[PDB]
Amino acid sequence: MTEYKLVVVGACGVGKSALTIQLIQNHFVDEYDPTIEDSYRKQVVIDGETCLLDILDTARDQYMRTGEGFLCVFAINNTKSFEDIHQYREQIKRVKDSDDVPMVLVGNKCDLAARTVESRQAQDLARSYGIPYIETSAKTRQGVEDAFYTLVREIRQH
Ligand SMILES: *CCC(=O)N1CCN(c2nc(=O)n(-c3c(C)ccnc3C(C)C)c3nc(-c4c(O)cccc4F)c(F)cc23)[C@@H](C)C1
Ligand SMILES: Nc1nc2c(ncn2[C@@H]2O[C@H](COP(=O)(O)OP(=O)(O)O)[C@@H](O)[C@H]2O)c(=O)[nH]1
Ligand SMILES: [Mg+2]
Repeated sequence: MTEYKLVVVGACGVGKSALTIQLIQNHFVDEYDPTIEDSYRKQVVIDGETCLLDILDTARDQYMRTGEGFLCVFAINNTKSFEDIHQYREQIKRVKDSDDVPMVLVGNKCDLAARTVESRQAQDLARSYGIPYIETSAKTRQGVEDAFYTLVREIRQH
């Protein structure tokens, strides 16, 4: 049984914790301590293979060095968090000395109306990085499994 080391990064308040908690426990957390950084484990079957996911919810050096894939999370109603994504990717590139790192761009809070980041904008950013873009709602669970499992499938191409 395989293990995949995943790291969830992005600006404050985008839903890093809510996404991770939704994935693990199938529950939307209305407020989760913004200072709690911890790693969580989750047994999954992905394309017929039993895997143990090891997920760091950032809020650390060891996981950046050995982490195999990163979720770059912004919120679709938080333009600053989207603009911040560049800086998070630059930090990952430095720690990995590579711009060929498994990553998925995640636009969270898709259940909220009147988005300020268009899907097109995010698709264009992900295209420039050569990575997938996936929209999620930690509230409704839409796309949550897709985001984490796609990151696994990106790691497997590596
Ligand atoms: C609401 C609280 C919250 O969720 N936070 C998330 C973690 N975090 C954070 N802040 C931050 O300034 N950097 C960072 C550093 C330390 C240096 C340069 N740039 C940045 C940002 C602007 C990209 C964070 N950097 C990382 C990170 C490192 O250090 C290495 C590789 C990959 C990374 F994502 C990180 F995980 C969190 C950073 C604050 C906002 C609190
Ligand atoms: N409506 C909605 N709210 C969300 C979603 N994800 C997170 N939130 C809310 O956004 C706030 C910040 O979420 P949190 O997980 O703590 O963000 P973090 O700082 O990146 O860990 C919380 O009040 C969450 O309830 C979502 O998909 N939809
Ligand atoms: Mg958090």
